[PDB]
Amino acid sequence: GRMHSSGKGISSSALPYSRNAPSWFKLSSDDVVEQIIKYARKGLTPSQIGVILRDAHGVSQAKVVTGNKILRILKSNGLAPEIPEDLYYLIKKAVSVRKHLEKNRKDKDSKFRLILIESRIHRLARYYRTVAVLPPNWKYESATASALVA
Amino acid sequence: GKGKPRGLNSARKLRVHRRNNRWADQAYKARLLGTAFKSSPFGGSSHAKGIVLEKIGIESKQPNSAIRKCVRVQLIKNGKKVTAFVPNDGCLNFVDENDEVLLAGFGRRGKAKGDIPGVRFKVVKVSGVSLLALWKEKKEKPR
Amino acid sequence: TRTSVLADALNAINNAEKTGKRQVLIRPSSKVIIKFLTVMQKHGYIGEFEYIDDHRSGKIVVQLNGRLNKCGVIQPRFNVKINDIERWTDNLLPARQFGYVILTTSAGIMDHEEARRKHVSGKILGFVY
RNA sequence: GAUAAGGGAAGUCGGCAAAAUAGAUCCGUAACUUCGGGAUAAGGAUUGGCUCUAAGGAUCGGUAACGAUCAACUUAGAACUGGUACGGACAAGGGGAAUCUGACUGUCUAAUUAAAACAUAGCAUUG
RNA sequence: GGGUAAACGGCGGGAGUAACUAUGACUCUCUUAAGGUAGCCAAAUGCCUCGUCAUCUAAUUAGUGACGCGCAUGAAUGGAU
RNA sequence: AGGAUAGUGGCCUACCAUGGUUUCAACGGGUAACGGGGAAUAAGGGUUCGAUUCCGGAGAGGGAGCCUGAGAAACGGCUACCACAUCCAAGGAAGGCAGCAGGCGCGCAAAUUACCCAAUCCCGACACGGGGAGGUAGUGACAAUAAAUAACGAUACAGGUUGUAAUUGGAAUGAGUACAAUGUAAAUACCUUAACGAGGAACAAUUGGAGGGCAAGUCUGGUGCCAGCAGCCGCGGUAAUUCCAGCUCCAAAAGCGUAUAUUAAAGUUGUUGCAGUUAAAAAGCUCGUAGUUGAACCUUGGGCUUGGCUGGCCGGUCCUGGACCCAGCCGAGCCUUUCCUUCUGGCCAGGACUUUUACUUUGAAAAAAUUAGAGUGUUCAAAGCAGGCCUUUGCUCGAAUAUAUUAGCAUGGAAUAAUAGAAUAGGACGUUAUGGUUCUAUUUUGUUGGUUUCUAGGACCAUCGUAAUGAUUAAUAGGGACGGUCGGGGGUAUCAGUAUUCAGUUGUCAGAGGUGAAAUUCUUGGAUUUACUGAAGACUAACUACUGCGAAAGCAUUUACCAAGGACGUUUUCAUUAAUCAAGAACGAAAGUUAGGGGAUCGAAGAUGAUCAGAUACCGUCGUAGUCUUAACCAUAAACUAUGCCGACUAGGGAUCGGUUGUUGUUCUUUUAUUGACGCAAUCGGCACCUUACGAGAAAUCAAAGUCUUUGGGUUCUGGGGGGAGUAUGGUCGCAAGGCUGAAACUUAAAGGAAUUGACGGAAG
RNA sequence: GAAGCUGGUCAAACUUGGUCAUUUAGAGGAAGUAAAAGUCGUAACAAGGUUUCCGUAGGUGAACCUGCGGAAGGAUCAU
RNA sequence: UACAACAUGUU
Ligand SMILES: CN[C@@H]1[C@@H](O)[C@@H](O[C@@H]2[C@@H](O)[C@H](O[C@H]3O[C@H]([C@@H](C)O)[C@@H](O)[C@H](O)[C@H]3N)[C@@H](N)C[C@H]2N)OC[C@]1(C)O
Ligand SMILES: CN[C@@H]1[C@@H](O)[C@@H](O[C@@H]2[C@@H](O)[C@H](O[C@H]3O[C@H]([C@@H](C)O)[C@@H](O)[C@H](O)[C@H]3N)[C@@H](N)C[C@H]2N)OC[C@]1(C)O
Ligand SMILES: CN[C@@H]1[C@@H](O)[C@@H](O[C@@H]2[C@@H](O)[C@H](O[C@H]3O[C@H]([C@@H](C)O)[C@@H](O)[C@H](O)[C@H]3N)[C@@H](N)C[C@H]2N)OC[C@]1(C)O
Repeated sequence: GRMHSSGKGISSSALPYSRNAPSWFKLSSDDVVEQIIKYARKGLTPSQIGVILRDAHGVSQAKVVTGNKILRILKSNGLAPEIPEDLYYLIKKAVSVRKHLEKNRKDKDSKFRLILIESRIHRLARYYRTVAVLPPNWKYESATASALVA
Repeated sequence: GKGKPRGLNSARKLRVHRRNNRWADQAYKARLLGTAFKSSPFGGSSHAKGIVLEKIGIESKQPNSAIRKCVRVQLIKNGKKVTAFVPNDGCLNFVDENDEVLLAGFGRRGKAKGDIPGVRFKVVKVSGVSLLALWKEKKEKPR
Repeated sequence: TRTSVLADALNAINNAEKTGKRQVLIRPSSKVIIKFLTVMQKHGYIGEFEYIDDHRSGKIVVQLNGRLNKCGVIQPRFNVKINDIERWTDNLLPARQFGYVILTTSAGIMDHEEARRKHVSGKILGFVY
């Protein structure tokens, strides 16, 4: 179920069985890669890039049309974010909640949700340090929180 | 399920959990606190001796009506005062104030017995001779 | 979350058996589940079972013949000496002439009589009778 | 103004008076508490002289982490030494356990009463 | 005629009553503006009085801790800490 | 580095560094703790005991220090001090029973100041001596073995062929005593034995019971809720099967009872294997570290040859086995892209290599005694390890055999569960690919001590040469993004609304108020009642429900802003990031606390009127805190669904809220679209509900409280008869009120749960 | 080569202060429990005659009463 | 409107 609530929703994208591109789709693998690079260079997280590709270029899964996943392609062409986008978005949400809270000191539900969000941030940062994606001594702190999202 | 861990490396939790909950059993708790050594009138002994201080009659509890003859006794080993029942018909006349009696438990390992409230001991011997012998005129009270 | 897929499979099999179902769907599947099901099939307790490929973990549909009383897992997978199998068969099995204690051994997954023939032991896996 | 054997408040309304303590370094420090204190609590050790050693700097000159020139007294350690002395004169808290009472610092009967009296912050009432 | 006590001030008697005795939770009656509440005490406030018990001492009209029908304790005439 | 020691070592010294242990429980405290071999109980798993016949350690009243000696920090050795204790002529001197015996003390609790080196064995200069070590006896109902207290006839009986009766005889004998020998170091005892040794065979069996559990009396007398019994339930009040006795009967018997501890019964400690809705027990609720636990996936199928065992066609049957065949099981070798370290000798014997573990198999080794167990007429048995035969100058089987194993050392397997690898390639193989350097070097000009690269081997540094060059799914786990929504979720401003109270203006006059009924109270100064305006604080009616949101507590007027959220939709993204969680944190109704501000209304306390026997209660009238808000505390509720959380599965139905997906005889825009509402089918998530009883339960009841003796998905917390008691104490938090943590003594036979029948109700029909 | 002497070293023992563990006296005070037929009321069990109970805060001879907010374990599964 | 209580122990 949901990690920080009682919800048990199952609404997820359902990947197709076929691992080959459809016969009606004809775009070069090099073309799809350069499209990925163009979208990243303008500035777009891999989730955003995948959404645009699927919506406007018939690119269902970039994996089946390039043989490799988007974030792996970005790392192979020097476009991997310094902070993984999961952690980046969690820190951004925490910054937004903190800035809301500094005015509304009597909003106790916001304080409770801040605790939950920061718990998720620390668990994810722990995971990333374990797989050496983040430096061994990387640490999220609220005082420098706005920097990494700026 | 079952509320207890089953992991194959959970022996510490299981053993410590059993150790904590064994304190809820009276016999284990008594033998590990050493309450017989520290608070039992006999100090853990099966029998004890003492000097008779006074004869007292104790009203039997409901639905019985009687006077159970007993003696107030001061123990020798620790100076404690206990009440002991003197069991048989007319055996109270065999015991007197200042006599030395041998006491035993009263059958229920520290509890009262029957309709006699607050009495947990019984007289076995007086002046070095058993009451069963005196009651049956098998011996004589020494002097 | 899911901590033993063998446990889910055997529970689903037993529950479908008790309701009179001729067939049970198992999800997900695994090598251990398939080996255990093979041991149960070789003794006739189950019929044909079929593996569906979903490119994720697999599903299994089993043909139940109604000859099975109980299948279950022994969890945790206790270590068993060669001569501690006696107590496990005494405690888990209806009698000394039918039923099986399934062991995973370095010689492979098998039942306890095969383990005695090969003089091998390992960790207990479950039972069937 | 001094000293005094043995005793050590038996003196006396009352330890009045006197004695005892005392500097500095190190150690150690209870109840209670308004958490700020109590506290130098209590209570221990050390301290001379002499001969040494180490540490703490400034200005010049180009891994200068160096060389040169100059300079104030603090601290720490060691050896040696004596009729065991040494804050050697001077200077310099006695301490503890409680009760009554006023919270505290402060103030008054010049010339017999300094206190528990007065004041005080805080609190309340009145126009 | 109404209000007002952090205004001045005030804040009770007499009989009976429990299966040893004793005591009196309980009852009756007289009466007040109200009948001393929370606390505290032989206290710098208690006469009787060197009260009674305990502790302190060889021995204590002293000290301290208790007790309380308190001659005559007691709440900003502030009570208890 | 030294000193010291027999020697290693912070063992000690000097100098230097700042280390060492710990929630996987250090450190500290307690032990009515010497450890083990072992003992009892014992389905299994367990629980409890072990001072004590053997092994190891420590001590000799308490400490410390030593001499001698191979060996002692010795105590039946010394020195000193402390404590005990002895003699004395008063100067002085002598001590160590936790060795044997014995005494005092202590206590519930334990034996002679005996005999002896004969045996076991030890010591010495030793064949000879010594040994309270040891052995022998005394005491000895610790425990254990065997085993008397009677046996048989005939008369009269009797029975239905002897099962049953009193009075009629003869034998049998060991308890006891004692010649004797034997036994022994000498004895004592046993064993053999002469003479004795039984009618009440008085040479006389007891201990507890006789309502139930639990075997055996309603027989007699006594007592009369007394005396007493009674583990428990109970008995006893003038017909007691229960007390005191008599008789009779029962159980076990040289033994039986009592007390205490402990084991089984106890699945009432539960890993196997308990219970937590209501009987005891789910933390108020979320976060969260340690701990425990964690989706799936990587050599699978096939063929040939071949060794051993079981039953059968060959039967070969003397339980023995035979080409081959029917089967089955367990081995071994090659081939399939083929894993097995690499090279040298040429299925052993050498160099250079080696990812770590858990797990399981097999071996060596593992004091006796004890346990199990084979043999064996100790007269049997407990026991012991003896013994048995042709009959003596002798012979002869034996003194087995298993159990030990957590840890360690060897050893096969490679499932299960982990661990590391090639991703900014710093990646693998080039053996016979080339070069540059450098090191170690055999063979050398062998006449002794020199050279440098062709040279042998490491080892670096490049170039190039091969390779299919090298990255598992993305889980109806999780996380993140994106889209349109949906909410009485939160916060801050803002807009309402009537009502209540209080007023100021208007108008009339006798009452108004309140109750089951009154009274206190207000009223001609006009109370109450009517209309208008106004001032205050609260609150958010009606809509409003088996409906919504939130972690819970909770959340309901309008609007705007702030950030947050579930669900849904997704062919977006990461890739195990997860579950539950000691310690540690956020929030937490009401009441309560502090300081300001407000204080309409209700209203603890208080005042007061009634009812009442009394009511310092219910009822009536006031009314202080409080109720509201701001900034801080407090942390508790029947904080309840009295039901932990995550995950999987198991039976039917109709509704409802949110999202999405297909679709009309309907209403609305427009009569027509990309309108809105409504209607009809599918799904995902919710709050719930209905039927049945699969299955569960003691039942009430439960779609979970099911999938639980056919007992095991992961994990946290709690309970162990009722009380004492959530008390005392220590700690800790709080301004306080109090919160959290949290015993014991002692007491007691039930307390309790669900349901049945009845009775009862100031309950209904 | 004896007594004796110097400097060390191990260090008994005593005195004072600290600390930990166990036991223990006490005026008085406040509880708990037990014990045929004593007193006062009647709080609970029926709508127990004011439904009961939980938390919190006052009050009161006593059971207990009252305020605020909860629960049904209600005397209502319902308009 | 008002309605308090019923000594001990059994067979
Ligand atoms: C005073 N009685 C105590 C009672 O308080 C309780 O003690 C527990 C004690 O068992 C707990 O401790 C226990 O549980 C911890 C666990 C938390 O890790 C274990 O580590 C520990 O070994 C275990 N003894 C301790 N943490 C708290 C006490 N109140 O249970 C034991 C007791 C003796 O009955
Ligand atoms: C054992 N024999 C039975 C015995 O059970 C006897 O008991 C009753 C008992 O049930 C009565 O009943 C009692 O039972 C319970 C409980 C103790 O059983 C008591 O708590 C309660 O006072 C009372 N109801 C009590 N008055 C005593 C005997 N008359 O009833 C008759 C009997 C034959 O003597
Ligand atoms: C039920 N509440 C009771 C209250 O009613 C009162 O009860 C007494 C009770 O204790 C008395 O009884 C008591 O005292 C008698 C004797 C010494 O008087 C004893 O024999 C008896 O065992 C004992 N329980 C009884 N005789 C009268 C009741 N009202 O006792 C106090 C109490 C416990 O609160």
